[PDB]
Amino acid sequence: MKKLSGGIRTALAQYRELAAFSQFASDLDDATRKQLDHGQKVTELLKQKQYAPMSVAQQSLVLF
Amino acid sequence: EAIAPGVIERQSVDQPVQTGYKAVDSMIPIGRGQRELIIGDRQTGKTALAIDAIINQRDSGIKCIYVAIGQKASTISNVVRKLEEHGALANTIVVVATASESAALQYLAPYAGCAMGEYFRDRGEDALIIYDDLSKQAVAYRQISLLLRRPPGREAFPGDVFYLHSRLLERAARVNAEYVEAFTKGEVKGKTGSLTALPIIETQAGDVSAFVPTNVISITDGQIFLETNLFNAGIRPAVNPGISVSRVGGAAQTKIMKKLSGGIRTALAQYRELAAFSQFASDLDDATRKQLDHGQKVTELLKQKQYAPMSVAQQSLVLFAAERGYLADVELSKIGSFEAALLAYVDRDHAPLMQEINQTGGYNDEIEGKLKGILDSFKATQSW
Amino acid sequence: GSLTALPIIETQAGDVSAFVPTNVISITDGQIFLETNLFNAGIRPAVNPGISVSRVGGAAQTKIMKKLSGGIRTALAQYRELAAFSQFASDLDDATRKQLDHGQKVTELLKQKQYAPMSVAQQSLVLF
Amino acid sequence: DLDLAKASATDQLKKAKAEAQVIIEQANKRRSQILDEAKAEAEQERTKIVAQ
Amino acid sequence: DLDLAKASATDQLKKAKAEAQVIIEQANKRRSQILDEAKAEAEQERTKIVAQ
Amino acid sequence: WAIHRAAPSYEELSNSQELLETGIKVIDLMAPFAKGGKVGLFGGAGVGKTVNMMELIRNIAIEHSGYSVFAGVGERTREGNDFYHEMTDSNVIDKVSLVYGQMNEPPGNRLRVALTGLTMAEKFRDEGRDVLLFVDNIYRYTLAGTEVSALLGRMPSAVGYQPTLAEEMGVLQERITSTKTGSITSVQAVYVPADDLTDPSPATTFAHLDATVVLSRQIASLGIYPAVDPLDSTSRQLDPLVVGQEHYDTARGVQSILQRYQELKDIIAILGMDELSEEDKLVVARARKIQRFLSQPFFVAEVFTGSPGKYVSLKDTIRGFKGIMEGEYDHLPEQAFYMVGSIEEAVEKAKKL
Amino acid sequence: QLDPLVVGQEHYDTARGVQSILQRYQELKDIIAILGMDELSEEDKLVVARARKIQRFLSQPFFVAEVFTGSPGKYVSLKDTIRGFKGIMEGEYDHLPEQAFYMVGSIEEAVEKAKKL
Amino acid sequence: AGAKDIRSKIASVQNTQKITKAMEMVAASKMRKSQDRMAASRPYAETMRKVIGHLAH
Ligand SMILES: Nc1ncnc2c1ncn2[C@@H]1O[C@H](COP(=O)(O)OP(=O)(O)OP(=O)(O)O)[C@@H](O)[C@H]1O
Ligand SMILES: Nc1ncnc2c1ncn2[C@@H]1O[C@H](COP(=O)(O)OP(=O)(O)O)[C@@H](O)[C@H]1O
Ligand SMILES: [Mg+2]
Repeated sequence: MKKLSGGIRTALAQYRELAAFSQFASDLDDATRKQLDHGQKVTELLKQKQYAPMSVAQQSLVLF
Repeated sequence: EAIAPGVIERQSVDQPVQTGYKAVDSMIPIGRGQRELIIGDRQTGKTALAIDAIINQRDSGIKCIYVAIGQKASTISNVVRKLEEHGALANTIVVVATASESAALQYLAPYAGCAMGEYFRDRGEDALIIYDDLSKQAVAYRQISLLLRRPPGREAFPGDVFYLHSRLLERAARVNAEYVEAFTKGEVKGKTGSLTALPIIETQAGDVSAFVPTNVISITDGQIFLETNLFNAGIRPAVNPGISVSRVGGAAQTKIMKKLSGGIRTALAQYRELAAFSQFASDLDDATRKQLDHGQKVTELLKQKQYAPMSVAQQSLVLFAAERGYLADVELSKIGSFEAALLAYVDRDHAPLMQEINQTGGYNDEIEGKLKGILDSFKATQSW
Repeated sequence: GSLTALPIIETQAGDVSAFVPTNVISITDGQIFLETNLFNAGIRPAVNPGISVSRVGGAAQTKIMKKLSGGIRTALAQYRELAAFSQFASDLDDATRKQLDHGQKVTELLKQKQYAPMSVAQQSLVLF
Repeated sequence: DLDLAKASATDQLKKAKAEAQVIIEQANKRRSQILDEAKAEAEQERTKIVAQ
Repeated sequence: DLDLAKASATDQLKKAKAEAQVIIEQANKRRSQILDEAKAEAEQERTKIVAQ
Repeated sequence: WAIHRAAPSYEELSNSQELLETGIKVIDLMAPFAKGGKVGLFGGAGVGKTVNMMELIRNIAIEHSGYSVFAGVGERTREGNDFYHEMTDSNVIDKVSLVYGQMNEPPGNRLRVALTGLTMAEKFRDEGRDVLLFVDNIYRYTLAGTEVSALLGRMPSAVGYQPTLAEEMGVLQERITSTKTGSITSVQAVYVPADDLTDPSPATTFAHLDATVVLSRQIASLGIYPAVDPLDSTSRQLDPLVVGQEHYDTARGVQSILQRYQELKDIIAILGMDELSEEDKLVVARARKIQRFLSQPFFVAEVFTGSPGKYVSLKDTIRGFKGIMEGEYDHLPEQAFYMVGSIEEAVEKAKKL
Repeated sequence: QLDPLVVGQEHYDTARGVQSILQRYQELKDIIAILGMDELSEEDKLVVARARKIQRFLSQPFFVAEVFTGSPGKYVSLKDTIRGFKGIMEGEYDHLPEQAFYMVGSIEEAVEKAKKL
Repeated sequence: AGAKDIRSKIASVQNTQKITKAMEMVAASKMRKSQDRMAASRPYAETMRKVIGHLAH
């Protein structure tokens, strides 16, 4: 998990830095559109239902 | 200081109290025994709207009381001179505590006025009482309270600033005939007394969500909210529909007025909000176009001059002309003229029908037909 | 006899409307407002035109300076907003290009080393 | 066609010349009514002033 | 020619509308100018009787 | 006389409502004064407040038979000294009585100086005169009472003020009224804290002000003196029922003209002049003339303008503005109106131009 | 009590979808205020129109409020309301003017009111 | 809320107002230039249409 979470931190960091443009997404260059669309997806990935705990293997698998 | 009549001694407010203004008599009816907050910012016409209701009872048998708390002496002298100019003074009590007087006279004045009104209420008669500023009563009570080192609350007002207005406004009540009998030792049979209150509140910068304004909105049975943007735009009385309500609803209106009025007020609220988006552009643009034209002519029709009261008959037939078409052709520039002519014509010819609608609630298909006939007659043969 | 006073006040984040600052601005005859954005951007002394003023003004200024310094203050007050417009507008009208480059020359002229005071002769000559 | 244009001419002037006067007459009629109201009210308020 | 006749007709009606507006305007101005003089004279009469 | 006194009783007040002819065009048109009312003066600095005050003093001494009193509540000593001089060298010093309690004074002096000025103005009233009372800053009369109340240890109230704020303000503002014998008019400089018209002190003061004239740096920059802003100056005397219909609608006319011009001029600033419509060009050409005609030469300003000072009666201002707005005088240039006086002098200035 | 277990998956999902849409509409309210509605992406202009339709469909006439509005009250069963909101969200009523939804009991009454405008 | 957050938001809205006030002026100047470039384009088509008309019909 220490290995895998390093990339999640930076994906969400760049996404939070670019978020301002999410409202003007059509104007953006595709070189950043990929960063924004990867950020939105890693953000949609961290959603989870109540009383549904994941063992460390499943969390690591999904973050991979 | 007295405690208002209990829950069993009340009676539901039924009868109407007619102001002179189409706006409030149509959208915001006031019944005998109701309490109706007049709230707004400074210099928007509150005192005007209140003394125009006082003047209108000149002949309807409702004694009237006007208490001025914290006002300038010049304003009070002027208002007394107007009450005398229109003959109403012989029917009103004026209880005055000017801006110079002690904080203990300002704070105790409205209770004196209510004690003077309860005299009529308890004898089976009708009264109307106006508290010129229950915002300045709150300030004088805050002074008296802080001088006694009492821990203050929000906005430095004391804890019981709600109870102050509560035990006051809860006296404006309507009482059943048994209370009037038992009180008056049986001298008065079958009558029901009532005391109608119109407290006036002043709000800073139109902020309808401060402490004291909200307390009084939570104590009274409605509010007439006078907006400054409308008042500066020449719309007077600047009644803002969508924020002003009468929690006794139509039960307090005459049958004819209740019918012609209907949802007119929510209709104007819809029109006024639609104007917000239609300011730029709109689609569905014939139904929204006729909607806009109707609402606009209606607002141009609801404005009214100071000191010009008009009986329920005139308001009624003008609302008739407003609702049964009859106004699409005449321009925004002529609405005024349409009304002036209409009323002069009906005063000339159909004096009996006015004498009838003023004597009763007066609604029937017969009277609807009479009105339609007058409407087409004036509309075609009279040229205004 | 006379006694002039230069009281110094410190403000948080450049907020002038604090309590003590807005009292002392209401007591004195003027203020020299030192702007942090000009200071850290190398403009020193960071005197801010427009928001700084002297309410006795030219009445106390020496005649040569009064004559040679009439336009400077309002010229810079306008140039510093024209330079704020300039970022979003390239392809500027030559009419405004002249004004911008002149304002820039003068703004570069008024900065000064920390301990090199100038006599009225030198200041008037440079402003000439 | 010369016959028809003359007939139309005569008829159109027939309409316009008179209708100008009928509208001006409506104007004058409403003027009279409005002045009746004006004088009546300017008299009636004397009552309020004298009672004052 | 027909069309010249048509234009003269519409011009007559335009003039009639202008004159209707002008005459009713003057009639309302007269309403106000009469009522104001009546108001001021009745009020000075009040003042005289009161001083008496 | 003792400075602590009771306001005029209910049946001493004047049973009428007159107006005060200041003699200035802008004020008499856009913000008329009631005789015995309160007037706030919300201008800032460098706009001419002191010379406006001196012109009011001069006119109310000459063209009426009234005196004046100036109470210097809580302001810089420098301004007091240079006001004393600016008045001594214009011959109006013999027409005003000065009482000064300035920033360098203990709180009690700044508190009671306003009552001293007022109780001299009342003596002048009892002689039957119409008097004018200037207060140098009512906000400092509020703040001195706050300081004193804190010294006495009384509990604080709304936003740091004394609990008796409204009563302290009322027992002052309720003594300057028009009595059956005379009247005290008052022109009071008001300072709004933190640019907030809701703060308890401005909110308590505005309950008493009848008129309000706000001076503007802009209107001075264009060169028009006095520098009153016609769109922000207000008066609750502007009603047909008090001032008449012709004055009311003339003032509302010029107001609408100027407030349209204020945005036609921005449309010009962005799109250039000839983008306008021809109707709008006429609007601009009349608005510039009206805007020029609101200037006036004072008897006090001769030392700057050289032109002789003028006192313009109200009738003449109403005539001039009806004419300029009714399309008359469109045939003479806007500089024929500037700093002129009556319109019957604007025609004469255009004759020789 | 708003849990999948207690109220069923369909009810829970409709409620959460309504919340999501209304919140997404809240987030746009300031850009709409400054720059006008024409700057919103076509995907985000659909969100706004459905959000407003939902805002209006939550209104209902009450039997105790006839005294105010005159209109007769309505009683709407749960089965009948989760269906209407599923419809409005899924888009099956995405051709109907907003005012078709103001003060109506059930979606049927809205499609019926649209005939009268 | 709290004085500081609201003052920060006020500062940011004033900044937005500056940005839009600048974009308006830029767009106005570009509009003038882009309709000069529009006026310049007519003659070629205006004469080519005459030639084509004469030849065609
Ligand atoms: N219906 C109306 N038409 C035209 N003018 C009106 C109307 N109602 C009020 N006004 C004008 O508004 C002015 C102020 O109104 P009014 O004094 O009643 O408001 P207010 O709230 O009592 O003021 P304050 O709060 O200072 O007492 C009045 O002088 C009156 O001329
Ligand atoms: N009516 C006027 N005519 C000519 N100049 C004027 C007039 N009113 C003001 N000014 C000018 O405006 C300037 C402002 O001066 P001053 O009144 O001392 O400032 P403040 O009014 O802020 O105290 C003065 O120098 C004066 O020359
Ligand atoms: Mg009032």
